[PDB]
Amino acid sequence: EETIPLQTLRCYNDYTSHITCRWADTQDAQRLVNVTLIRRVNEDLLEPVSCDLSDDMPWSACPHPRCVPRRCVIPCQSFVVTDVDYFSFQPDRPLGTRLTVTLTQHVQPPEPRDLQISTDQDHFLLTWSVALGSPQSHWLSPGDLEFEVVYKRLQDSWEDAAILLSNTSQATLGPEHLMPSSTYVARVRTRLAPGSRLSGRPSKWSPEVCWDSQPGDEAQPQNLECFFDGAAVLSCSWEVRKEVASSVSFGLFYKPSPREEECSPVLREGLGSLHTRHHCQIPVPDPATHGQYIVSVQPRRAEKHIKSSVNIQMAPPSLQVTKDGDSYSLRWETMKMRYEHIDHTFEIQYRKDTATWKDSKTETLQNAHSMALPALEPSTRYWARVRVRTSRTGYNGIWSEWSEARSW
Amino acid sequence: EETIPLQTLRCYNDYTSHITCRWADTQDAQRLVNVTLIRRVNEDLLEPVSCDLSDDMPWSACPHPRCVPRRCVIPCQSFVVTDVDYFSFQPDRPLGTRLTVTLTQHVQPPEPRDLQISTDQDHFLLTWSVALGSPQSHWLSPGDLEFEVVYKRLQDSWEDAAILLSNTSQATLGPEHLMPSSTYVARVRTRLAPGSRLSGRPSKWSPEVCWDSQPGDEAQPQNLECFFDGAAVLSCSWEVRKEVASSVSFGLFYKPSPREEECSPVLREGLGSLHTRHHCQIPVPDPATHGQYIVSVQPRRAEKHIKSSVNIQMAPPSLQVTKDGDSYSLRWETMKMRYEHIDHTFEIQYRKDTATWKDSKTETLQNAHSMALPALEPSTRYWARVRVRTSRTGYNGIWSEWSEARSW
Ligand SMILES: *C1O[C@H](CO)[C@@H](O[C@@H]2O[C@H](CO)[C@@H](O[C@@H]3O[C@H](CO)[C@@H](O)[C@H](O)[C@@H]3O)[C@H](O)[C@H]2NC(C)=O)[C@H](O)[C@H]1NC(C)=O
Ligand SMILES: *C1O[C@H](CO)[C@@H](O[C@@H]2O[C@H](CO)[C@@H](O[C@@H]3O[C@H](CO)[C@@H](O)[C@H](O)[C@@H]3O)[C@H](O)[C@H]2NC(C)=O)[C@H](O)[C@H]1NC(C)=O
Ligand SMILES: *C1O[C@H](CO[C@@H]2O[C@@H](C)[C@@H](O)[C@@H](O)[C@@H]2O)[C@@H](O[C@@H]2O[C@H](CO)[C@@H](O)[C@H](O)[C@H]2NC(C)=O)[C@H](O)[C@H]1NC(C)=O
Ligand SMILES: *C1O[C@H](CO[C@@H]2O[C@@H](C)[C@@H](O)[C@@H](O)[C@@H]2O)[C@@H](O[C@@H]2O[C@H](CO)[C@@H](O)[C@H](O)[C@H]2NC(C)=O)[C@H](O)[C@H]1NC(C)=O
Repeated sequence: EETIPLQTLRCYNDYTSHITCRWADTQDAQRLVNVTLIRRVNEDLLEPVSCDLSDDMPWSACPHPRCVPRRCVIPCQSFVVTDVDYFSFQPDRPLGTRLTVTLTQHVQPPEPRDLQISTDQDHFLLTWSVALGSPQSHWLSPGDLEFEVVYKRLQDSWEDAAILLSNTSQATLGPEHLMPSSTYVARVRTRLAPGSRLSGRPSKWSPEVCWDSQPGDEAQPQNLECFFDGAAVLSCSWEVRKEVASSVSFGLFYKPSPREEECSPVLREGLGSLHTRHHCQIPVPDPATHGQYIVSVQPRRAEKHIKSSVNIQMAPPSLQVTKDGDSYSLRWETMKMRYEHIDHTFEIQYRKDTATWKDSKTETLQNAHSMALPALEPSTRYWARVRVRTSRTGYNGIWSEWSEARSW
Repeated sequence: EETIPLQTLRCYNDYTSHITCRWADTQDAQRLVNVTLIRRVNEDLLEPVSCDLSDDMPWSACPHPRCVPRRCVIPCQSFVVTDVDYFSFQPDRPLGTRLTVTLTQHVQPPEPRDLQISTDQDHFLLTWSVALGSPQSHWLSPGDLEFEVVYKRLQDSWEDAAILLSNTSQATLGPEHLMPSSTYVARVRTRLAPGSRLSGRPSKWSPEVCWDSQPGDEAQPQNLECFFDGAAVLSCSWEVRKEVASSVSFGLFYKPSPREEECSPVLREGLGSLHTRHHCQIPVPDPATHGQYIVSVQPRRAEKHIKSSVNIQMAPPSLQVTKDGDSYSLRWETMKMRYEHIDHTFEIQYRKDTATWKDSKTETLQNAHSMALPALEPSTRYWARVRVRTSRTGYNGIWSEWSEARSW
């Protein structure tokens, strides 16, 4: 029985005139409350029990960290078969609190249920019911309640609390509330209408209902909330699809009509995965002179500069092998660039129909058109691969594709 | 450059008439937006680039999980030293959002700071400041702001939102707000007073400040919130110290004056360790007839029933050994219970000054007053231990304490 002294309390007696009780108390509770053991004589005869400190706890164990075991001895209660006496623990001082709850001034309406939303062309009718009672209990009538519905998206926190109310168990959520492609969530609480019984906290929020809003254009930026700070900065809370942002880079432009178009910083802050909001701090030195700033969010002119003379890649040359006296040479099909004087480095590769290109000889030289070699008894061995590169101060490019293995 | 296609885009050409570009797109973004590569001719000549799908990505790598590599070929742009052409990516459809912002109607006041609480006899002065600007910026004057302070205890959630307001940067929190021994927490937000500039969301809550409230009586029950449900039940939200509850068991009593005192269920719900709240559902069939219920929370009648004949423990008997002819016997000092006929079982124990009680012989018998034994050459050996128990239908008790070792 929870209470420690009760929990650990065993009273052993002998059919003579000696009944000992052993219980304990927690040393912590001691500095707040102290209790005295009490025996039930017959009824209003709550005769107290004398108890002296003890160190040992044999009859029962104490589940506390620091207990104050006690041993109590009580006199002849004249033992006889079927004799039961009750023990209680009386606190040193009267404890408790009271509260006169005048029903009317402490009413908490029941929570709504059967929350459902039926859409009707970019409009959502949120319906619900409330179990008032059974026999027409005139105490509380539906005309005594008020409803507070809160709604948001399956992303943001309820702290933004976009509330709405109704005197009927129905609300009309539309385009002027929800935004075009977001999945919303809403719940309802039952309040006490001004015409009422009296005060009382409103019910607890009902289960929330989820639904997708009006069809819209995804892959578009949303929530262009811009809030003017004091009198020097204007912060805007951007919002774009975490997939569009990986193909379309957007920027925040602003023009105070009656033009500048970017901010020094555009910090990205990841939202609920599916979305990534951005921020920018637009400076505003003349708030009085220019109190109109039409901000916009469109594709930022993001371009990659490619320098021709640095991103070169020549075409693979031809080879056609020549064999006079002792086969060795290799022809270089230089793609005659119109009288353009540029140095070229080549990479020729050896081989054999019995080996892979990973074990070839790569003689790399400049402005050459052939090389030397000492073959063997094979005359159907592969060994024709040539790469060209810009080995001039026309600084750089990339290895050209390979030529073709002229099986000789 | 962030955008994947831009990030992974290399365009290699040959000083002839063949420039190939290779970029990729993320398969995910594809079902939302599609982009087309574009080359910058000179200015407004944004000539598009044709691109066909590819499977290989050599020139650059794609940091995505599933990419859509593409290979694009573009014609003679007549290559010559110092020739740079820019590439961009154009989305299939115009994307963007606009917002005409009028500073006055979109003002978000700065957040308060230097939040501190000075106590003054069961009163706490909450002070704070607000950085408006530097040179007297008449746009926003302190007489344009309003303050909303919220407070609670270091336990409950802010949803209960016990709000308070002020037209000055100061609030007087007192006994009629806070409760007598709880550690509170409060924060402030800056709103726009009705006399204002215009609409705008208030600032973001400032850092919270924590402080302990007025001194009081701990080890007492608090928050006796009782709320009437519809018209049949009345729930009360109890609250007691998680230390007192282990020595003092409380109950919820109720009497509709102008008596019943307990509920069938008193469910315990652990709070912030230091406290343990309870609940009870008081039934109320006549709300109109009895709209007055004075509830109370005081020490409950928790008693442990101890049945004498079941919690027996006899007294340790004497032994005084007898040695005639051949030492063996042992005397039983039966504490003559006044002509009470009850059966007793005893436990005698052997020993020696050279051994411990864990290796003794325990002959257990009924209504005996001695036993037999064959000693040895020792005459100073310990062996006197006797327990008594109730071996009758006076059902139970506990082994009595031991007797005394009559060293014979
Ligand atoms: C239940 O009874 C116990 C005593 O059996 C109470 O504890 C006792 O509390 C007093 C005052 O709080 C302690 O005495 C003080 O001791 C200091 C020196 O340590 C001295 O400066 C003071 O003048 C005074 O003598 C007393 O020692 C302490 N006893 C024990 C055993 O700790 C306990 O407070 C009672 N419970 C309640 C709720 O009152
Ligand atoms: C960018 O272009 C690609 C195509 O190259 C677009 O994906 C294509 O989308 C259509 C319709 O969403 C897919 O066709 C449909 O296929 C199903 C069978 O799978 C059939 O029932 C339909 O009648 C229709 O033919 C098409 O297969 C798909 N192509 C690929 C390669 O997946 C993509 O949507 C475009 N991006 C945007 C934002 O529009
Ligand atoms: C129940 O609600 C309707 C409609 O809504 C609310 O009315 C105000 C309380 C306002 O603050 C908004 O929340 C809603 O518009 C109430 O009907 C309106 O009553 C006013 C006159 O007081 C009238 O000018 C409007 O045209 C009415 N609107 C409609 C749609 O008929 C109605 O009075 C509420 N019931 C009670 C008992 O207050
Ligand atoms: C600034 O606050 C003081 C005191 O508080 C608020 O007044 C109301 C707005 C009310 O809803 C409560 O929040 C506070 O009491 C305002 O002074 C009170 O003004 C009324 C008359 O309008 C007067 O009867 C009270 O006695 C005044 N209280 C005190 C303590 O002097 C004060 O007007 C507020 N300033 C502005 C510009 O509104």
